[PDB]
Parts: sequence; structure tokens; C-alpha cells
Amino acid sequence: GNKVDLYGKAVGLHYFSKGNGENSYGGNGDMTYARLGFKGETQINSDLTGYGQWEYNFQGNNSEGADAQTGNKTRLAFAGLKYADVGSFDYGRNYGVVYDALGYTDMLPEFGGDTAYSDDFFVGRVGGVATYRNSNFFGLVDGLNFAVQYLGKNERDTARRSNGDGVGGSISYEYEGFGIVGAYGAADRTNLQEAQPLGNGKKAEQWATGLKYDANNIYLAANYGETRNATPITNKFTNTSGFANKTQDVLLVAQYQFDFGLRPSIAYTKSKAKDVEGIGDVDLVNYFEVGATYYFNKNMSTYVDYIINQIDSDNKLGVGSDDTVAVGIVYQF
Amino acid sequence: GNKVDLYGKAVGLHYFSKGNGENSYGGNGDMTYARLGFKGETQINSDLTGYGQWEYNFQGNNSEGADAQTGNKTRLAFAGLKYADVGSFDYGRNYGVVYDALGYTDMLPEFGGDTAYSDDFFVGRVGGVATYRNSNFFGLVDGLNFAVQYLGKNERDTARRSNGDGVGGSISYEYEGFGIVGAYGAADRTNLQEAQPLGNGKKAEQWATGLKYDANNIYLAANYGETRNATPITNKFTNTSGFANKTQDVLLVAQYQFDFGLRPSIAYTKSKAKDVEGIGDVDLVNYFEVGATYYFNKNMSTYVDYIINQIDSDNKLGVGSDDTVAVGIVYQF
Amino acid sequence: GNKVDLYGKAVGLHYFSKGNGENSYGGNGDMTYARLGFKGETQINSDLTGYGQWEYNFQGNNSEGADAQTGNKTRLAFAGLKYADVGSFDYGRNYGVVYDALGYTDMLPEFGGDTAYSDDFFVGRVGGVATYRNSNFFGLVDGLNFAVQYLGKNERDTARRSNGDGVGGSISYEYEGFGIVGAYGAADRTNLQEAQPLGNGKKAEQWATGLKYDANNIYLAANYGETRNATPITNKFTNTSGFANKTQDVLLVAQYQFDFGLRPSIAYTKSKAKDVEGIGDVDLVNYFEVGATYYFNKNMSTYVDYIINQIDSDNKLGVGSDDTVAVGIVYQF
Ligand SMILES: CC1(C)S[C@@H]2[C@H](NC(=O)[C@H](C(=O)O)c3ccccc3)[C@@H](O)N2[C@H]1C(=O)O
Ligand SMILES: CC1(C)S[C@@H]2[C@H](NC(=O)[C@H](C(=O)O)c3ccccc3)[C@@H](O)N2[C@H]1C(=O)O
Ligand SMILES: CC1(C)S[C@@H]2[C@H](NC(=O)[C@H](C(=O)O)c3ccccc3)[C@@H](O)N2[C@H]1C(=O)O
Repeated sequence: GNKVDLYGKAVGLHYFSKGNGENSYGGNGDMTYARLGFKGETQINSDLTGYGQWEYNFQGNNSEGADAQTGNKTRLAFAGLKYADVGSFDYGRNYGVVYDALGYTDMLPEFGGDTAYSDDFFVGRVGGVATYRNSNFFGLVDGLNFAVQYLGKNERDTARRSNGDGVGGSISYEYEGFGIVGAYGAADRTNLQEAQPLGNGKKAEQWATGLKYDANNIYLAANYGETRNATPITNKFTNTSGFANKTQDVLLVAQYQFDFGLRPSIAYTKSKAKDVEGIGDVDLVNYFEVGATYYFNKNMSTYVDYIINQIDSDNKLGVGSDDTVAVGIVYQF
Repeated sequence: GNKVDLYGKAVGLHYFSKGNGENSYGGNGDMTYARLGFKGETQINSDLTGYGQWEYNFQGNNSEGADAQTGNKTRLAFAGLKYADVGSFDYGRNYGVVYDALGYTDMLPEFGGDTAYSDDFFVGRVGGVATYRNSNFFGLVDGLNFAVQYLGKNERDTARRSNGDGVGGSISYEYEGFGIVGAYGAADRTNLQEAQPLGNGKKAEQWATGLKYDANNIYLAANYGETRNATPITNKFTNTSGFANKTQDVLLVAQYQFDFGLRPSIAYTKSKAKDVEGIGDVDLVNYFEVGATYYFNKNMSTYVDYIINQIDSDNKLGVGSDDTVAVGIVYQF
Repeated sequence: GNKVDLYGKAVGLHYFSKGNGENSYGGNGDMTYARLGFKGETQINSDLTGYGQWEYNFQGNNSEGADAQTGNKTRLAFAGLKYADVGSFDYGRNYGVVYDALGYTDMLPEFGGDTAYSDDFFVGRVGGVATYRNSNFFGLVDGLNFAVQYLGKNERDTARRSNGDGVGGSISYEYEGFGIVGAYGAADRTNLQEAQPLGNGKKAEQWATGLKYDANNIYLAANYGETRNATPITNKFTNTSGFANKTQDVLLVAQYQFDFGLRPSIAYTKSKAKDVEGIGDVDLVNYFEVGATYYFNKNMSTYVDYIINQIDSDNKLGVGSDDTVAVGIVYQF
């Protein structure tokens, strides 16, 4: 009794930005890519299930020459066990636990989810996490779920892609369409993260909460969160980099799903850093979004995504100020 | 109603060239590689089909050490829609439209197809193409097909792997075994392509025509084509590189398919550059070919391919002059 | 009549070593990875079968940034034919023939198999091998198998990953649980291998023999082998590298498989180099091992592996002396 699904998609994707598009939100040009993966689960006995998952990213916008590898990477690589009432445990490359919150608004046709950085402690996909998860409080309280997650030190060649050891967890409740969630983690920073000109401190911290309605074809959701010494930042003007001492982040999203296949989306997003050594307060993300996805079926969809960038042109960090529109076609199985 | 085929092959492949084989056609040594991909199509309603495709190259002749990645790349990555009578549209990494012509002679057991360069405007696989295709002139004229294709600027780190924006198209007719085809595209060159010592001009151009017989177990085909500022060239003697100001290209091919599984092949190929700054006229490809494929079934074949190099040893560009023989075994599914 | 199995596993894997763990056996930290591959065989007629195989390694412990590619590689890439009584022939990336011996003890839950180096002439996976194999001496002598294998020159960018041409073979006999095997190959070294400070000679040589019991839930096996100029070595103290002039190697292993799924393992391993220019005699591997695998089913297992390192701290080459424990969870299909 083993079920494995091999899964994948090919994504025909173009970004439109005024000229450059180095001073825009999304960049400009060909952004085609494909994904492949497997997801597997085995029924060991009536109370115990084993599972694993691997997912990979193939960029489809590189030449077949020296740049062929750029942006190719594993996204997910993990296995675990799920015991009847007791819960699930898994280890590997997985979603940070705070993403159990940021998942609420990470719903745009192409952009959005700006605060769920990869290899960023608890907010995105990350390497070396042991994750425990519980549904319906041991079978006892419908809709009450929680989770804890242990993050091992990754002492990588770059500050940006590193972490020290850390712990994080999340708790959420769901009653007929509404969903409330909270998530928090902290972790040691590594001497290489600390040696950076931007960011000063020994612990990195991230939390977010999330509020959502999700029934009757409507999707409304908000997320508010903060970070100390965790959000990666770069100053376009001196080529310095490191981490934002604090940030505050809000993301809102409203969508509707028509039965004929259209799903319009409006979103708002702003993320403001504080106490950035040499600058003080400066915005990182600030935009409104309109877009839509048309779903032909479960296998085929198309979409447009328009980001109305509100970041000003004098922005102390050199964060792009121009709008970006993405157009995509998708085959997935 | 979705059909996905996962497909692939493992190819046991060796090149034999006198010693080096740095002054030969094909090189010398282990050239084993594997391919994997998916091809998917979904029936959305009775007139509209969605599809996508991804194909990858794994070299099998690298160590498991630092060179493990060499020659690995995505070949194809695209999705599109196909509407009843109206035609197909797809975007991503795909075959340049002029390859609708070069496809005629690109039929050898191992070599051949010398003019269908990758990341070369319209002649090979290329990134960032929107391709429209029409069969039987909107259902109205059996055998009359056409296609147009828009190529977006790829401003890559190398001249060789770049293009500016361009348009190209192709038209072909097929009546009981015979096939006639024509194809043409042009495109902007990028300032990096132009800054090269070899090649001077703002537009790159390529066209080819193709003539073919393909029934009763016979395959005869020819292709003639020309290029301005599009064919990539390198001068072995100064380590300079860029693009051939003009080239003229002919490729011929004759094959027969015995019912017991053998398929011998004889081919001719020559490609001559003109107005190469510092040299004038110099050949790039010039050879005869004999070889054969033995097909055990649809899954298993083997083959030999022998290239009788006619390029002389004094060739002004340092193009290899030695013969090359390839031997290959293939499992594919 | 074609059978293709797509296969794979996701492996949740952590190494524990005292602090560093740069002076240990296994290192320290996240060591998650996944594997994917295909294995295919086609029945061409009643006496002739075609087949091929490709297998790849995706590390799951890299970031999604610049280091994304580290330790990713093809492991296997080959195709061949199998003729009724006559035997099998295959070409590509495959297991060196001497591994028909080292296979005996390469059975640990995580470590072990220390002498079966990749890209190491005949002991591990290697590129460019033509391998012939025979079972039951042409159908005439049950349990008597042999094999020969031709290795083509790989003139790679590093000494470590190179070889010249070579031949190697193996012979083995199996009678109700017992198994005896012998294997030997030699090959030319390349001028780059020879230009190395460590290792002096024109031919590289490796042989091993293997003795085993394998029935009634017991697995006992030993291997003894020697090498001239083939075992790759590095001297931590001067950053010099190359090849051990001689080594002698023994590996022993004892395991039992309980029906409920547990499989404990005890192993011994030592490999001693000789005539290492600048040092004389120095150990390379020397440890005892205890560990266990618990098999939930064919799809799911977990395991611990504990290496009691016996290499001393004054070891002339800087070979790590600390213990290492690995813990792993595995989903495979
Ligand atoms: C439903 C999925 C097959 S898709 C979804 C998540 N994967 C994706 O969203 C990716 C992607 O982000 O591109 C995906 C790739 C290919 C097809 C569909 C989704 C994976 O965690 N989830 C899978 C799952 O857990 O079942
Ligand atoms: C019939 C195919 C499965 S094979 C053919 C083209 N692919 C290949 O020729 C490749 C290759 O060039 O190696 C291939 C890989 C593996 C098996 C068979 C073919 C792809 O465009 N076409 C596929 C298709 O469009 O159906
Ligand atoms: C039984 C296999 C499917 S697994 C075994 C060898 N492969 C592996 O052991 C790999 C690995 O070393 O990780 C493997 C990957 C994924 C699942 C099972 C095994 C391959 O040579 N053999 C395959 C075979 O020859 O049948």
C-alpha cells in the first residue's frame, strides 16, 4: 500500500518592466521555469503512515551554455512519519514554521509572499529542520492545530544563506471559513552574519499572525509580523549588505473564485525596516496589486499580475520603484 | 482527461578520433549522456487543448567531483494552447522557427544538423519565444501549414548566447511524401554581440529552405540556407570570436529503412562563411557522412556514425580536419 | 513489452560530531539528499533483452542561492544488451568491476564501503566503462559468474578524477549462502596524476577478494584488497595531494535481520597506506561500527550509524580522529 505521485509543471512566463528593468519590482524579460517533484506516502499499519517529498526548480530562461545552471535548486527534500492521533514528524529541507502564518497571503498569481524569504530562518524554505505537527489537538479539539520545529545551524559560505540553531512554533484555529494563526521563532546568528556592516545582534527573531476567511468562493486574508535581525537587505549604493535590525510587515489580500474559472486578486503589501545602520527608517516593499488567474481546468491555467510599485525613487537603499507586469501560461500535472 | 508521458533515454556513447582529438570533427572519448522530460496535454473542451513540455540533458561523462555539472541544461520548457481550427500558441524555451526548415536534414544517427546552433536566434533551441502555428490553413487546405514566432531580447553574459528582439516565420506544403518548406527570421543584435572583433552589423538574419521525400521507407532531403551576422564563429589562432558576416549552407541526406531494423545513412554537409574580418572566405563545416542505426524495437537501438572530414589542415580558422566515428547504444522509453 | 520503473528516495539525514566537525570521520550537520532514477528493460525477442539505467543525486542540504549545485551529480548512466546464455554487455557510467568484490561489505546503514571511491579506476562508479558479464558460465555451471570490463581514458581537469586506459575483471562462486569473489584491474595513470607530489608510477592497480555468508537472516562478509598508485590521498598539513603508493585494506561486517524489521550491524574497517613520500606508513581509515536500521516496510525505514574512530590524533596525514553518529529517515519508491 504505497501511493507515489510524480508531479510537475511548465511555466511560460514573461515580465514587463519599463526598459531596464533593474530599477523595477520584478525585473524585465523571459522568466520561464519548470518544476518537478515527487510526493509519496506509505500505509505502514492502520495508525502509522510514512511519507516523503522532493521538489526541484529548473529555470527555463538560461542558455544551454555557461549560465545553464543559474536559479536551479532543490526546493523541498524531506521524509517523516505520521502517527494516528499523536502527530507528524519530518526532517530535511522544508517550510519554516512561521510560513504557517505567511502562507495566508502567499496566494498571488505571480508575486506576493514578499516576506517569506528562502533560507531565512523560519519564514521560507530552509535546510535542516525537524518539524513536529499536530492536528485537532491529538484528535480532541477540531480546528485546533499546532506545530514546533527545530532548526540546526547552517554555516554556509554567505551571511545571507546562513543561520545558527533556533526553535520556532506555530498555533492556529479554524472554525467554518475563518482561520486564525500565530507563529514565532528565534535562532542564533552566525559570526559571519554578525560581521556584516548591516544588522547588529546575536539572536534573530520573526513572528507573524494571520487572519483569514476562506469559503463561499471568497478569499480574504491579512498577515502582520515583525522581525529583528532576520530580514536580508542590500544597499544598492555602497554594495553593502546584511540584515535589517527590525522590520514591520503587513500584507493583505482579497480574491474571488468564479465557477467559470476566473479568479481576480487584489492585494496590498508593505514592509518597512527600522534602525538600518547609516539610514534609520526605509521601506523595502510597498505596493498594491491587481491581477487574475484564469483556470481552464486542474491542468491548465493562465494569468496576469500587475504590481503598482509605491516605493519612491529616492529610497535610501535603492529598492526599485517601477511597476512590473507578469504574464504566464501553465501546464501542470 | 489529462495525458502526461514521462519520457527519457540513456545513451552509451563513444567518439573515436585520431589521438587528440582536438583537431577533429567530433572530439575523442566518452560522450555518454541521458535525457529526461515530460510532455503533457489536457482536453479542456472538444475544441481546446492545453499542453506543456520539459526536457533536460544530463551528461553522463563528467566525474562526481567539481566538473559534475558540465553540459547539463534544460532543452525545452514551454506551455501553450491549441484551438480547434485556429491554431496553436506557446511560450518558453523552444525550437526556433527556421529549424522548421533545418529539421529536414537533422536526421543523422549521431552528428549532422550542424547549422541548427543552440541559442542562435532562429535556428535551434532558444529561450523566450512566443510561437504561433497553423495546420492545413485553418482546416481549409490539407498539407499547407505555417507559423510565426516572436523572439524576445536575451541580454546574457556572453555574445555567443545573446539576441535582441526579432520576428521569424515559416511556411510549408506536403503532398503524398514530398515536403517543401521555407523559413526566415531576423532580429536585433545586442551591443555585446557587436563589440566582438568578428561580425559587424545591427540585424542578424537567417533563412533556409528544405526539400524532401519521405514515404515507402525512403528519406531524401536537402536544405539550403544563408545567414548574415548570425552564425557563431571562433578563430582558434588568436582566441577571437563572434559572428560570421555571411555564411551559405547546404546539407543533403539520404537514408533507407529496412523492415528488419537497419537504417543506413549517407549525408553531405558544407557551410562556408564570407567576409570574415581578417580572412575573407573560410569553410566551417565540410564533410561526407556514412553510418547506420539498427533498431531492435521502439525502445532499443544501436548505431555508428562516420564523418569524413573534408576541412583542410590549413583552414584559416582552425576548424578541425580529422575524421570522427561515434558508436552508441540507446535505451529510451 | 517494455518495463520502466521510475524510482527514488528522500533522505532526512543528520551527522553528529563533536563540535567542528572538521577533525571527525563523517563531518557534522545537515546531510539530507534525494535520489532519482530510471531503470528500464525491453524484451526484444525470447533470447535478447535491452536495458538502460540513469540515477541522479540531489543534495538537500544546500541553500537556494549560490551553493545550490554542490554535491549534485549523475551516479549511473548506461545501456546495454543481454543475450540468452551468452551474457550482458553495457557501456556508460557504471560500477567498476572490483566493486563486484567491495560490494560484499558495502552494506552499512550509512557509512562503510570506504575503499569504493568514485572516479577511482575500478573500485567505484566511474565514467566510460564497457562491461561484459556472464552468469552461471554460459548456463553451464550454476553459481559461477564472471565479468570483464574495459575502461577508457578520462583526461579530466583534476588528478583525483582522472584515469588512463585500463582492463579489469572479476570471478565469483555461490553455493547455498556462501559467496566467494575475486577482482583485479589495472590501468595507465595520466601525466597529471603522475605530476602530483604524492604517488609515483605509471600503472595503477587494485584488487580485492571477498568472502560471505548470506542466508537464514544472517549477513557475514569480509573483504581484503590492495592497491598500488590508485587510492587518492590528501595531506591536511601542506595541502598536498595525489595517490597512495600502496594501501592494504580490510573490511568486515556482521548483521542480522529480524523479521519484525530491525537489522543491527557491526562492522570493522582499516585501510593503511604504505611508502607515502615524506611519511612512510600512515593509516587512512580505522574504525569499528555499530548501528541499526529499522525497516517499517519496503518504502520506509529509519536508522542510526555510529563510527568509533580509531585513527589517532597525531596521524601524519591529518585524517580525522573523532567519532561520528548519523541519524536518517528514508522514504523510497
Ligand atoms: C499539491 C502539490 C502537488 S503542489 C503543492 C506544493 N508545490 C507547489 O506549489 C509547486 C510550485 O510551487 O511550483 C508545484 C509544482 C508543480 C505542480 C504544482 C505545484 C507542494 O508543497 N504541494 C504538493 C502537495 O503537497 O500535495
Ligand atoms: C516523441 C518525443 C517523446 S521525443 C521528441 C523530441 N525529443 C527528443 O528527440 C529527445 C532527444 O533529443 O534526446 C528524446 C529524449 C528521450 C527519448 C526520446 C527522445 C521531443 O521534442 N519529442 C517528443 C514529442 O514531442 O513527442
Ligand atoms: C533496486 C534499485 C531500484 S535500487 C539499487 C541501486 N540504487 C540505489 O541503491 C540508490 C541509492 O544508492 O540511493 C537508490 C535510490 C532510490 C531508491 C533506492 C535505491 C541501483 O543500482 N539498484 C536498483 C536496481 O538495480 O534495481
